[PDB]
Amino acid sequence: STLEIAGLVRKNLVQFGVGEKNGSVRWVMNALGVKDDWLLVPSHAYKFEKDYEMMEFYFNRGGTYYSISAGNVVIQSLDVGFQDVVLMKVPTIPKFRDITQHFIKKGDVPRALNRLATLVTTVNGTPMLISEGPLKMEEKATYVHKKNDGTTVDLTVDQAWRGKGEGLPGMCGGALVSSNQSIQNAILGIHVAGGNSILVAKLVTQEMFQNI
Amino acid sequence: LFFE
Ligand SMILES: *C[C@H](NC(=O)OCc1ccccc1)C(=O)O
Repeated sequence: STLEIAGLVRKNLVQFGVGEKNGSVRWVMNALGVKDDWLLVPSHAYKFEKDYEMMEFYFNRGGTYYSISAGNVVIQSLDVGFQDVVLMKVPTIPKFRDITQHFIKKGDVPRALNRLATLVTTVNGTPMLISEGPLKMEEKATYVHKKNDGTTVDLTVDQAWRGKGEGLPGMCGGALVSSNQSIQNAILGIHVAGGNSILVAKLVTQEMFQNI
Repeated sequence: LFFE
């Protein structure tokens, strides 16, 4: 069911924060553990601020904190070109339950279209289920990212789900879950943007985990 | 649409 997939997502969601060495932590969004020490996380969380690799990355797992130099995480793209969401290996994180088999297969994408879905996410660790209207797939989606200084940049990815719904800051990194029980309520991808009552999630397929 |  949607609710049981949601529980599996919920257990693998951690809070992702960034800070300077010896500095305060800025808690930014969610990251989703997928298997072993690998997580999915929107790279817009860190990649557009100055000297990211000298920052410390922080992972909050139910009030137990793990930190690591940004230079010591291994970042792996999901596909060719910019897709925002990346895979990130964090050697210091406890092993996650493998949920990769709960992600949609590329060939089953048509089965999630025109049906409801649920965004399973948090705002700074408080779990929320957000209803999304019948899904569409945008071959190219564009959204505006506001950096820490206040200035904004425009970002564009391949293959993003679009659904009617109400999002809040900090919900990025949560998982979109199909209402379609005939594909076992597959995880469709990762929430990256919201606004004007529309929610956008990058498609993440099972096949993408073949990139380790 | 905004980063959220
Ligand atoms: C949610 C996970 N499910 C899973 O990996 O199932 C794979 C499967 C299940 C039944 C028949 C064939 C394959 C889990 O934690 O097990």
